[PDB]
Amino acid sequence: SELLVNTKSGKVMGTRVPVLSSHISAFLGIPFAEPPVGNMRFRRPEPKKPWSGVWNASTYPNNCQQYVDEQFPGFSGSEMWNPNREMSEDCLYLNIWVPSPRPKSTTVMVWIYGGGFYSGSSTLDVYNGKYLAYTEEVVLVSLSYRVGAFGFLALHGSQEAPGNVGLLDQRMALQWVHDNIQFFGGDPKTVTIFGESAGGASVGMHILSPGSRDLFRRAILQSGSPNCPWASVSVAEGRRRAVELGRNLNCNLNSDEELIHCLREKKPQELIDVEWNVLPFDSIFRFSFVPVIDGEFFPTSLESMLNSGNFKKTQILLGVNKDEGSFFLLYGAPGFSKDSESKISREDFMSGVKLSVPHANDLGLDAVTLQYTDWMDDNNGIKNRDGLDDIVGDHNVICPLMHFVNKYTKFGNGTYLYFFNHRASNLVWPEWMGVIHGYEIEFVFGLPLVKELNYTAEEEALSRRIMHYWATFAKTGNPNEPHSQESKWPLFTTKEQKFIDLNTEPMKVHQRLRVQMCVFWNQFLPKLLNAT
Amino acid sequence: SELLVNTKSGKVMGTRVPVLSSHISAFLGIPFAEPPVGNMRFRRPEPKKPWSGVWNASTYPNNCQQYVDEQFPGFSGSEMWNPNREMSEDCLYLNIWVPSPRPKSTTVMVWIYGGGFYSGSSTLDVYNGKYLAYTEEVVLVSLSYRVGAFGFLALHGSQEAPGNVGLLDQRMALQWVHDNIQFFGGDPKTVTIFGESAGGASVGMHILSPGSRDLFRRAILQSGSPNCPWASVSVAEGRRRAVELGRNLNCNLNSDEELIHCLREKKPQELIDVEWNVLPFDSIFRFSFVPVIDGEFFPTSLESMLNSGNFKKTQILLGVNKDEGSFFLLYGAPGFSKDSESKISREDFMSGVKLSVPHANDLGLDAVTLQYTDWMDDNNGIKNRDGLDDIVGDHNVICPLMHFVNKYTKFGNGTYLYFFNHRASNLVWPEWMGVIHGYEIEFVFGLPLVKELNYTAEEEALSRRIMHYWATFAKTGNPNEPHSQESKWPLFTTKEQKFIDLNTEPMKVHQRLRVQMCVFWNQFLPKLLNAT
Ligand SMILES: *[C@@H]1O[C@H](CO)[C@@H](O[C@@H]2O[C@H](CO)[C@@H](O[C@@H]3O[C@H](CO)[C@@H](O)[C@H](O[C@H]4O[C@H](CO)[C@@H](O)[C@H](O)[C@@H]4O)[C@@H]3O)[C@H](O)[C@H]2NC(C)=O)[C@H](O)[C@H]1NC(C)=O
Ligand SMILES: *[C@@H]1O[C@H](CO)[C@@H](O[C@@H]2O[C@H](CO)[C@@H](O[C@@H]3O[C@H](CO)[C@@H](O)[C@H](O[C@H]4O[C@H](CO)[C@@H](O)[C@H](O)[C@@H]4O)[C@@H]3O)[C@H](O)[C@H]2NC(C)=O)[C@H](O)[C@H]1NC(C)=O
Ligand SMILES: *[C@@H]1O[C@H](CO)[C@@H](O[C@@H]2O[C@H](CO)[C@@H](O[C@@H]3O[C@H](CO)[C@@H](O)[C@H](O[C@H]4O[C@H](CO)[C@@H](O)[C@H](O)[C@@H]4O)[C@@H]3O)[C@H](O)[C@H]2NC(C)=O)[C@H](O)[C@H]1NC(C)=O
Ligand SMILES: *[C@@H]1O[C@H](CO)[C@@H](O[C@@H]2O[C@H](CO)[C@@H](O[C@@H]3O[C@H](CO)[C@@H](O)[C@H](O[C@H]4O[C@H](CO)[C@@H](O)[C@H](O)[C@@H]4O)[C@@H]3O)[C@H](O)[C@H]2NC(C)=O)[C@H](O)[C@H]1NC(C)=O
Ligand SMILES: COc1ccc2c(c1)C/C(=C\C1CCN(Cc3ccccc3)CC1)C2=O
Ligand SMILES: COc1ccc2c(c1)C/C(=C\C1CCN(Cc3ccccc3)CC1)C2=O
Ligand SMILES: *[C@@H]1O[C@H](CO[C@@H]2O[C@@H](C)[C@@H](O)[C@@H](O)[C@@H]2O)[C@@H](O)[C@H](O)[C@H]1NC(C)=O
Ligand SMILES: *[C@@H]1O[C@H](CO[C@@H]2O[C@@H](C)[C@@H](O)[C@@H](O)[C@@H]2O)[C@@H](O)[C@H](O)[C@H]1NC(C)=O
Repeated sequence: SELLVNTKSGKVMGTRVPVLSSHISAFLGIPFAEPPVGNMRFRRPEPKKPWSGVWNASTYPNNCQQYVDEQFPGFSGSEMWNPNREMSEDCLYLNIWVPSPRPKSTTVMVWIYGGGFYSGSSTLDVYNGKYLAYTEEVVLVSLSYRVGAFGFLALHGSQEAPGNVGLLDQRMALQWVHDNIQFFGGDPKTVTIFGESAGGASVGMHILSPGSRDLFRRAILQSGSPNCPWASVSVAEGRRRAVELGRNLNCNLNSDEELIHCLREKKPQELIDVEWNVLPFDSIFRFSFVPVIDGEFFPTSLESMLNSGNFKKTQILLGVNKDEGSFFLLYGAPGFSKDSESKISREDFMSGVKLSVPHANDLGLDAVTLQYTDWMDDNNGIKNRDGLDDIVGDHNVICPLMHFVNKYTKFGNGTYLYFFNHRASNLVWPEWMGVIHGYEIEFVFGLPLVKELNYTAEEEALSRRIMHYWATFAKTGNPNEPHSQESKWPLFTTKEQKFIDLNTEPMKVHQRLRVQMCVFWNQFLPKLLNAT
Repeated sequence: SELLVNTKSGKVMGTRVPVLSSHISAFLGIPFAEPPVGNMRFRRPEPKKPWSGVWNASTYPNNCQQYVDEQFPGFSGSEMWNPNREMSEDCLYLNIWVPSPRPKSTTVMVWIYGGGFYSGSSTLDVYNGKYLAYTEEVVLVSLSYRVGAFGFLALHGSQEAPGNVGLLDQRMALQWVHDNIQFFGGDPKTVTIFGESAGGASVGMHILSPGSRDLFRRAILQSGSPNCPWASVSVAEGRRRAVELGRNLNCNLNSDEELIHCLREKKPQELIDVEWNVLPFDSIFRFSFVPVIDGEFFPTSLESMLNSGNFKKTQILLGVNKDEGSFFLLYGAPGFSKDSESKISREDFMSGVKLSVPHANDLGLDAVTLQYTDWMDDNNGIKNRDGLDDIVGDHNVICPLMHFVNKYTKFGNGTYLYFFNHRASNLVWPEWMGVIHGYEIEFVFGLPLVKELNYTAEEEALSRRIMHYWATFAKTGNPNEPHSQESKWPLFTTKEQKFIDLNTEPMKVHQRLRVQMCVFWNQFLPKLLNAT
């Protein structure tokens, strides 16, 4: 049968699913690790013991235990990111969408969800692989990994809570794809890993990590890069955060073993309830339990790895959205709210600045303020709002990514760079948020092809064209068709630094994406904070 | 007789002079102090002992001993600034141009020449008072003062070389005008003092100095302000420079009295020959012997005086030229020369930056470079050239002036601000220098009215209109005619910060002159250099 697949772990039974007036197969909820429950909480994942019988893979699995957004109950804008299945510590599963009839050896795409390393789910409507599987004839995998303290509590030197376990979850699912995707008709030597935000940083981290590099062929990073200032912490900071998490829960803190034992007795929601209490600064775009620079997954500092060419050399496709900061100002910063234009006073600006760059002495806060202030018009509320949106976007997403790109491209085998700036016509978030972090995703997964979801014709065209860029790139290392009549996405090179806009207008090529501001953020400001 | 005037110092005989098809009287070369020669070198000026007989005042006097520019022998562009009479330590004289017939009590204008405090002359063609005297019916005075070490050697604590003697020369000439101008038909209670560059800073300094304030009524400052970073030094720096001057001349340096005695035996040209050797940094727009912050002429720091309102409260008219830095890059900075376009390499830029901000650590040099670099186009040679022109202009002339203006206007009785950006059609300097420091002067003194000098009709109109603004302001405190039909130069106020362009186009009003860059220079950069 088309829906029975025998794998090295055992047989699984999939389900047939309709998609755009046709059908494909889906294998949902396949386990790739042992349940990380009880005394295994905070441990490295272990491989799933093989099973006899047929694993029913007709329904989505559980989402991992995570913070659930309740700021706008019933609002689709926020709820489209929340877990849509029961949450459980038993959550290490993957889903596979396979063209029908089953191919023999086709390009594989593996989606790693974002969520600031504190949340996310493989099961969300906007990550449904079927449209992309069907339209581009790829086998689309989505994995899951532990988030929050379950994935990232870090007591370096201990084997019971080493840190990075959530990245090891991802690595194990990619091992599993390496070892089994052939049986579903995928080609294991053409696995592209793709991710948004923390998913994107996760991608970058598997590019850098020696233990991950062999498991995939090429990589797409959307609005995320492994050096984002939010995506890792030192081992001393990790330690501090885990001790403080235990302090919040009246744990014995005399030893790693006392603390871990204490954290393991707690119900998951007890940990989630106090997770945000351990951040060291009053800040936005900062998350408590994230990857640690441990010497193991990451052998040295990310910057020394990027500088010395200590990473996988391959092709990458990557980019950013125009208004990356908007989400984080909405949720975290005074003066921004969902139902006003959120014009910002000088004083909400200065406060915003200080939340945005939390590691920063006063001279640094002045340097930032100066960089983004139009002093001929310093009390324009639109400008202060847009100004802060840019600061947050640039510091956290755009300039780290631009620094990743420039360092990678000196040793790598082909780089393709984009700037997505089409605001979806049906976006339910307000206008001031612009082209919001995460709203390229729907175009990548093909949702504009579904009439019911109310995108325009031109948006369907943009999505088809983005799906094809992504799938062709996964296939060949190059998003362009060899001898198309269509305009060509050029290669980003060290000297010329080209990139394209992704939007509904005919392709334009530019150079040096936000270079004026990324020199501030990548060169001048760190120099300034080192000398003071 | 119209050309005989009896004054409190004695009788003087002037001369009749033609001007634009008419005639006026000129009294040239009137002494206002004793000759500061021999043992009086470096001393405070003493008042001229009155004389019996008629002082022949038919010819220009001697220029003071100064550095003479020989970079472009025979070139009018540079030679129009050099002494046009014999030089002598005997140089404390003034010149007066008086309408004919002699008025009874008319507005008086007193011109203080620029020259970086190391040079300048009252006798230059472009400072000839006759056109302005004649056209606006003012009595026009030009004074002189000692420059270089003769005017500004400073051994604070000594009475033989106290510092500031050149400013005291100016003060004495203004005493003399106060005491005698009535006899030439001027009104001593309507004396406007006006100056360019160091002349402008000199004006500002008499506004601040308690011993000078009563001697004049109002003030015009052209491209110069008393707080320019080049226009004064501390008493310790003055001292250091004077000792080093003596070191250059094999002087006994064991005491103030040994050193001064030694400097007094030298021929003037010996001092001039080594003056440039005492500057502490490799720098442009820096001059060796300038005003010192002594506690006497200036009772406290200039910034504390400006902040506390410790200055004369009156009306001021003031402004800058578009391309103030060009002259100084030409003479002092690698890559700029008179007969090329002077496109500048990245490396002549960085060198230029370091010459331009000599007091600056590396972080400061980076902050400047960042502020003025278009990183999308960092190797444009036009941009690097123009970029450096702006840095030099802004740091030395425009932003100090803008800081003076804003501080003065909180306590003062009326401010009028301009930006002169007309490039004279007949300018012999190259185009890349643009609207060069000092080239508004000719418009102020009316030289475009003379057919032979080859200005255009529109330039004659601009000059007439500038003469009238300056003379009406001197007369009333306001450059506008009460009920003219012409457009109105508004008042610069604290809140609105208005200013006008001076050029051949119909008047435009703008606000906040170079505010984006002057915040860098007046607020961020000094903060940055204090913290490091
Ligand atoms: C991704 O990697 C692939 C393969 O690693 C890479 O393609 C390679 O390009 C190089 C060019 O640097 C090719 O090397 C050439 O090989 C041919 C014969 O096979 C030689 O004739 C060439 O030498 C001539 O030209 C040289 C200039 O590069 C001169 O130095 C020399 O004196 C000769 O005149 C040259 O050595 C190599 O063959 C391919 N490899 C394959 C399998 O295609 C590709 O460029 C990389 N992509 C990116 C974007 O980096
Ligand atoms: C594509 O576009 C269409 C057209 O704009 C859109 O259809 C609309 O969907 C909403 C459902 O969210 C409908 O609004 C409801 O209408 C009913 C019946 O009149 C009301 O009772 C509802 O009110 C309840 O819910 C509200 C809040 O959610 C409460 O405020 C209130 O108290 C009630 O509880 C509600 O207003 C709207 O009627 C349809 N329009 C049409 C023409 O069908 C559709 O949703 C878009 N498709 C997608 C996938 O977004
Ligand atoms: C330059 O200086 C001159 C003089 O110093 C200055 O003109 C002055 O303006 C002030 C306004 O602040 C005048 O003061 C007024 O005097 C009249 C009567 O003479 C009063 O009626 C006024 O009081 C009324 O209005 C006030 C508002 O300012 C209210 O506070 C009050 O409750 C009353 O309703 C007021 O006291 C002053 O008379 C003139 N002086 C002369 C001689 O003109 C000028 O403004 C200064 N220029 C600049 C640009 O600063
Ligand atoms: C107003 O505009 C006019 C027209 O442009 C201008 O008149 C010109 O002035 C210059 C004087 O500088 C004249 O040039 C000279 O001409 C004579 C005779 O032909 C030459 O011998 C001169 O050459 C000597 O000087 C040169 C350098 O200074 C040397 O390079 C050479 O070896 C010689 O020593 C010199 O070229 C020009 O001829 C006149 N033109 C006219 C039409 O009269 C006038 O100067 C402008 N007015 C003002 C005040 O600027
Ligand atoms: C204590 O709780 C907090 C604190 C801060 C933030 C949040 C919760 C949420 C948040 C920002 C948004 C970021 C975008 N998220 C949607 C999204 C998820 C995954 C990929 C893209 C976008 C929703 C939350 C925050 O910045
Ligand atoms: C060691 O000799 C030096 C060093 C530096 C400079 C100079 C000589 C000259 C100079 C700049 C120009 C500035 C403008 N000066 C013309 C001018 C004088 C008075 C008012 C306006 C313009 C001529 C010299 C300099 O910067
Ligand atoms: C496979 O599972 C399908 C749906 O499973 C759903 O969830 C599980 C946990 C059960 O509780 C089940 O009753 C739910 O509907 C079934 O519809 C399907 O018949 C199953 N097939 C086999 C062979 O087990
Ligand atoms: C006044 O002076 C005029 C010009 O003086 C010139 O310089 C002085 C130092 C003398 O050397 C003189 O010969 C020069 O011409 C004379 O033309 C004028 O006649 C003088 N008048 C009187 C009354 O002395």
